[PDB]
Amino acid sequence: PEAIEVRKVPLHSVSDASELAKLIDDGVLEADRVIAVIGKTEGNGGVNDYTRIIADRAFREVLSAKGNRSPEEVAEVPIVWSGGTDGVISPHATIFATVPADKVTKTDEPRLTVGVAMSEQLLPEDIGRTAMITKVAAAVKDAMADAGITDPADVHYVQTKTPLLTIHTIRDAKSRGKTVWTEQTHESMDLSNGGTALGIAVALGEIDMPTDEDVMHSRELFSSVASCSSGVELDRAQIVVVGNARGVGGRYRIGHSVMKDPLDQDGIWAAIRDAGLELPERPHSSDLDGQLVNVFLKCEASQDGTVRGRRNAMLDDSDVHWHRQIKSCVGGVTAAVTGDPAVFVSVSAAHQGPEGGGPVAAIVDLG
Amino acid sequence: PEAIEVRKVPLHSVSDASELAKLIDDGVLEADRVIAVIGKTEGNGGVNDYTRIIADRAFREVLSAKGNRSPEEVAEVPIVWSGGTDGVISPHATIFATVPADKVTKTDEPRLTVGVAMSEQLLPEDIGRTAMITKVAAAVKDAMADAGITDPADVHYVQTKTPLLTIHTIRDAKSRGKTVWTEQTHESMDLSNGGTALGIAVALGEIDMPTDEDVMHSRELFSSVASCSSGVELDRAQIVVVGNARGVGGRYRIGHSVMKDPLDQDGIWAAIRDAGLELPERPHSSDLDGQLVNVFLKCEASQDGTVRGRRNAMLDDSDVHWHRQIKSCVGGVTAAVTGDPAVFVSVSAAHQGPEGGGPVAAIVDLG
Amino acid sequence: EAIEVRKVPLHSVSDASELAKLIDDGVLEADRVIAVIGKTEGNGGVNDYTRIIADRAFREVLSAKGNRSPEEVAEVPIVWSGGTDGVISPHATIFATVPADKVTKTDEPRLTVGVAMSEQLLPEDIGRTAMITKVAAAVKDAMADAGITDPADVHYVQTKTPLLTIHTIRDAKSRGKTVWTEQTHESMDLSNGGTALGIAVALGEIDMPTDEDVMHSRELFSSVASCSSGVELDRAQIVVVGNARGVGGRYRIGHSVMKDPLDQDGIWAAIRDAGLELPERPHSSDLDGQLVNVFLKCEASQDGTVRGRRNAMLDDSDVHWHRQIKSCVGGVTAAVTGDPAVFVSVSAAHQGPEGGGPVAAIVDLG
Amino acid sequence: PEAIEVRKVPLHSVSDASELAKLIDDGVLEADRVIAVIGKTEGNGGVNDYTRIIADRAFREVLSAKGNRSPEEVAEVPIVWSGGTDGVISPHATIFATVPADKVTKTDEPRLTVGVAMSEQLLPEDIGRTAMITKVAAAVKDAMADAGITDPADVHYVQTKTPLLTIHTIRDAKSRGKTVWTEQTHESMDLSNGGTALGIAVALGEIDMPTDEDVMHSRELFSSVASCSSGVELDRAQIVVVGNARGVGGRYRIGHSVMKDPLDQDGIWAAIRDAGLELPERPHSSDLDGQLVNVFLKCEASQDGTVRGRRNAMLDDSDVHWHRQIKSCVGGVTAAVTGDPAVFVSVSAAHQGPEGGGPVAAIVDLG
Ligand SMILES: NC(=O)CN(CC(=O)O)CC(=O)O
Ligand SMILES: NC(=O)CN(CC(=O)O)CC(=O)O
Ligand SMILES: [Cl-]
Ligand SMILES: [Cl-]
Ligand SMILES: [Cl-]
Ligand SMILES: [Cl-]
Ligand code: NA
Ligand code: NA
Ligand code: NA
Ligand code: NA
Repeated sequence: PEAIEVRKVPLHSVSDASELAKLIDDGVLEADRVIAVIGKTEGNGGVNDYTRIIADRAFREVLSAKGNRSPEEVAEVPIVWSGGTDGVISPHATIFATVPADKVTKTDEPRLTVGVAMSEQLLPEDIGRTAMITKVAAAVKDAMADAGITDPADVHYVQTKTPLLTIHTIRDAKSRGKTVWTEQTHESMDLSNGGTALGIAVALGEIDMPTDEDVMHSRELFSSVASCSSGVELDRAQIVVVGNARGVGGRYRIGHSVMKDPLDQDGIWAAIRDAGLELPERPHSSDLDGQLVNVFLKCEASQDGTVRGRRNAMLDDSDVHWHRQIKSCVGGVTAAVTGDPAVFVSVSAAHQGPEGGGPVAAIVDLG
Repeated sequence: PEAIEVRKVPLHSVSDASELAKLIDDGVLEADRVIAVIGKTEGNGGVNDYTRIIADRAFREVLSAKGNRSPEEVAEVPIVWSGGTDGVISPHATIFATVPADKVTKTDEPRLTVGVAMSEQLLPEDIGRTAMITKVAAAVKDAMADAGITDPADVHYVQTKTPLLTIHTIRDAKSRGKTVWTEQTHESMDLSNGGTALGIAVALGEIDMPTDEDVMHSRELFSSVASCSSGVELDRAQIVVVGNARGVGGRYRIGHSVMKDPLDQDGIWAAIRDAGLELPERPHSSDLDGQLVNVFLKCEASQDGTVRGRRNAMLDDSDVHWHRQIKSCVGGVTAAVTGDPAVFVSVSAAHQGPEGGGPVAAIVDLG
Repeated sequence: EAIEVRKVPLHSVSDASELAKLIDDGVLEADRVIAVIGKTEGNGGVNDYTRIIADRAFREVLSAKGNRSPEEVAEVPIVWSGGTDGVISPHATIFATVPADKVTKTDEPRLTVGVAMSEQLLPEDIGRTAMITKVAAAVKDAMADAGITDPADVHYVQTKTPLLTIHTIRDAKSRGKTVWTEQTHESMDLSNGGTALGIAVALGEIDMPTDEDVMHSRELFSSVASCSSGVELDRAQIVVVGNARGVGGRYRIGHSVMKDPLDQDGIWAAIRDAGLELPERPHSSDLDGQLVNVFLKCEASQDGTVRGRRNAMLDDSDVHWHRQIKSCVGGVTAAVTGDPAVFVSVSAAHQGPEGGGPVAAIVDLG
Repeated sequence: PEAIEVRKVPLHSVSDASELAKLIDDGVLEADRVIAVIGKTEGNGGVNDYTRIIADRAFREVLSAKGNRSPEEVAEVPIVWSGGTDGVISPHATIFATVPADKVTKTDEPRLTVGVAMSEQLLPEDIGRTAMITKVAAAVKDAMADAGITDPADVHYVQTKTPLLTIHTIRDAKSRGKTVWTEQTHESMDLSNGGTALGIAVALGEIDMPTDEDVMHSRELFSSVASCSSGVELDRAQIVVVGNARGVGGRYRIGHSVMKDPLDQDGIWAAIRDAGLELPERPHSSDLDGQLVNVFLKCEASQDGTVRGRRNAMLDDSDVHWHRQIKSCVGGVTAAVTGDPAVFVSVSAAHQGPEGGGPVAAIVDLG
């Protein structure tokens, strides 16, 4: 594994990658050393969200223009866009790049490492079933090794992008005598993320191998580091593993915890603590002093329709889906911790953290 | 002035007032002494929000059934319903009732006092112009006297409910050859709140009497205690003035501060401090120990489209209006402070606190 | 019993004044009102509370102006289909019985109405055989109440059944029961679908289906079922409408099918079957006041196309296809009738063929 | 004037231009002879609709790839994307290309002619004011001359694409000490179309030059052929003038009429008649027999909130804006006439036909 440089840049428009271009010009990182991008785009966050492909193309063109890598090489860089920036959430991209050896001093302290992998092809009949779980788990171990990590406890954040079900793939499944878990395009999104999350939890040894009946139903089964996204651009699981390794060097370190509910700011502080920042007992955003790069977390409205004993009407709201409602709410909860509205807040959290909450990972600048 | 009993009760459904009925049966307060209700309803929060009148009638029926007051006496109790409970916000009602002097300890420490008034009828052509401002100012001054307050500095929170513009009233406006400030019903909600806020600010002597040119344009002109809501429940300004008075007694006290932006949790803590709660200097929701009755605050998306230097896309979002996005966001920010999703968070804050923020008032149980 | 049918506008969410005016003008008697079917201007989904507001305004007129007790009025089936996207005008169709001394009873087929309330439908019943069997029994009850023995004489069955809410899902699980789904919005389609199969069983259009058929076997459907769901009553509100000879009256009902959202000919066919003699290519101006209302279902097809052209309704996370296709068919329908007050209802599982729905028409013949 | 070839092709996805590529390969038309595109995209149709630029880029790249025209020449081809395909409306593009004289039959019958222009740059302070009106009028006169039309009566359809107001452009306006007609981005859509429509009406001599106070208020002033759309694709007015000329030849002819209200199917049939299709009285979609290329029309919710005496609640609906409601409704009304869900139905028709309705143009294949 290599030492990693991590930069979070704003998007000034749906098609803006100029801040990545500026980092390259200022020599903060090298175009060809960019190995992964994880960001938030200002689309609706649902099925018909096309701000993800716009941002995807704007960034790959900067990488192709400013580096010696060929456009075919750039296309292999995993870029994950979580649509939907309700409320104060600021569209942004977190850039992961390798550092040249002559810029790193390797320490025995744990420092940030990144691994990437692509699973075997996921067919429409795999989605949400043990076939998806097993294929994802193998890819997660692959990306884990690529990061130079052997201990699952050193994995703090796993970001994925998996296929959805469409009319075309559903027809494809049935034209070979296969079945699909569901035919609702919106619901397959939660299904794809859920099955992928269980895969992550298996590879990392957080749970025992579950059954087909567990997916979307056994919500006590979950991963504490899984952040799963789905879409249509790819028929494979794209895996990005972010963790720590000793003896690699670098300035950044990752840690994680869990949010037990949408208001659990202490869970976020716990992730920042676990990432290696020493903070006061009751910390405030002003205590961070520039040292928080970003946080990455999931959230969801709980099955019981309550938070801390108080009823809300999210699950009954046919006007604005609870996906967008809870995203905005936790966006404010999270940005109030970090002091920076540029936060990675993502919805659809089946088997991703405890029911009604989600995992939270934090990357900090330690030097 | 009279001692006030303040209770915050949940709404278990759109038409539920059972928790108010139970307070009356348990002798916590008397039906005939309820002088104002301020609550959050689970409607959409815009023009076609009819959960406001459903809750309005369900509560007025408990007051009429369980008290000796006539139904037209009850109809003059100002009941303000702020629709829209996006995110975790829990539908609830804050009930204000008078206590007989024989039951409160008349410390000369400042304790809660409440004043009520109804403006003249506000016609659709009045909305957003000097006619609305002058009518509201008169009602605010009357409600201030009704609270037994002479010094405007003792007013911490002015909650209003004013008519907005609908097709019907716009049609009514034109049926007399009269004009309306705007015919976009959704934006007339911001207009009605703004004109009412300026009314409050003049009555309290925070600003000089403004002109028609200033409404919605001179955003440096604002009140520091105005919380203005608009709706379809009544064609007059329902005024509730809440402040403190010495020598009145009671167990509750109000204070206020300002939120500089949607993430300004410290502004909320400042209001709770100003209300008279001793708190640690890095406070947490667990420090409140049941002593926070509720907080009442306004919020809005800033005109420059940024929070703390970070761009957001609220003002360009044609899918989910920024009213609902920022409400959900600030609901989470606020509920994380109080630890109680039952918070009064209201949107559209023209001339209500500084641009991009709003006032925040807090009522605490001191004993 | 001869039936009087009146369609009245709602001037606001809580307005029942036009029903009060019909009673005052002697057009019909409060206690003879036996069913109401209407459109309310709510969102048409789960959190639509304009249905109970209109429910309250109308029931208060009925018992205020009649000798019926508020407990009897509560037994009058009132069906509110929320969502009036586009030009659709909020309205109520009132069905009342006529006193014998005002009726000229003819052997020509004339309108008859039957009503029933099913057994209690619990959240675990929704979408399963328990819902199907309880609805079927109530439909047969309402059918007998209409004085109809032949199912072919039934042209229109309008229902209102509970959907699933967070409250009812909680109650189901607080008794150790399961629910077909926990997505409240999609439980609307489930409740309509299970109720439609119930209607289809009672009328002998299909054999009794299985739990696995609900929402999946879309070749199974009723040709007269119009099923709506909401949060107004925890039972199936049944209204059976058909024709009977020798009863008298001046209204007659007929029906046909809309094969897709644009099938205006299907609507004209229903008006024809109701007994209006119309030109080959009819226009709204040909109706000459004789169309009381039409009642129809619509839905977005699973294959995402209408007449070979793809649309993006099923992928739209911003505005649900329920509201999109309702507005679209509202325009298609109002263009036929010339009257934006049309009963257009969305979510048509097992209600007509896939991608379409039934359409019933009531006409004034004299 | 050149003879025109008109083809309507479906969009199989947001970024699909393959059907245009197929027309070029099959020799139906020449890449470099494509002079205008008018289409419907499956975005939300409001401010944050980015399916317009996605389709814009996909089409210009086919034009640049398959022709000898330079990319900056292609950029001057007016391509108008009307977002929002609510209901059955099918995403599609109508392609207008010139035909070499040697491929058409010279007839003295009126046949289709097309003219194009780009206006002077329109800044955010221009939108909705006399500056926009005068700039658009000049461009329309240029596009009319480019079509070889001298008599305004020969113009049947003027399609435009103009900038609307966003936070960015509003911030740009204020960063130079300028004002904007409004700061409600969603409302500026109606403003941009309205000001452009008055421009068209001036150039065509349908009205006298209006004042700033007339825009959005004097709805008796309107053009009978203007179809104005706004978005974020270009900061200038893209003008397409479509009419008929004698002695030019070609297969296609255009005509127009007016829709008085959303249900006025006869208005649509009248346009098809005027375009030169001999159809039966009481026509049906089955009478068209493949000869209707497309229809292009405007629609809007009337100011008085009624259609044919019946109240609707479109204008009070804060959940789904009346733009999307009436678009879906008229989409069904229109597609039922044509039998083809691929129809150009456009919303927001200020000064475009009479209030509550809009113009409707039809292009037919006559041979
Ligand atoms: N990719 C997903 O599963 C859910 N995504 C959907 C999207 O990005 O449009 C929303 C999110 O990540 O918060
Ligand atoms: N008319 C407009 O300005 C916007 N358009 C949609 C768009 O292109 O943004 C609405 C329509 O054409 O129906
Ligand atoms: Cl190296
Ligand atoms: Cl350590
Ligand atoms: Cl009798
Ligand atoms: Cl051909
Ligand atoms: Na979770
Ligand atoms: Na403010
Ligand atoms: Na159907
Ligand atoms: Na118009």
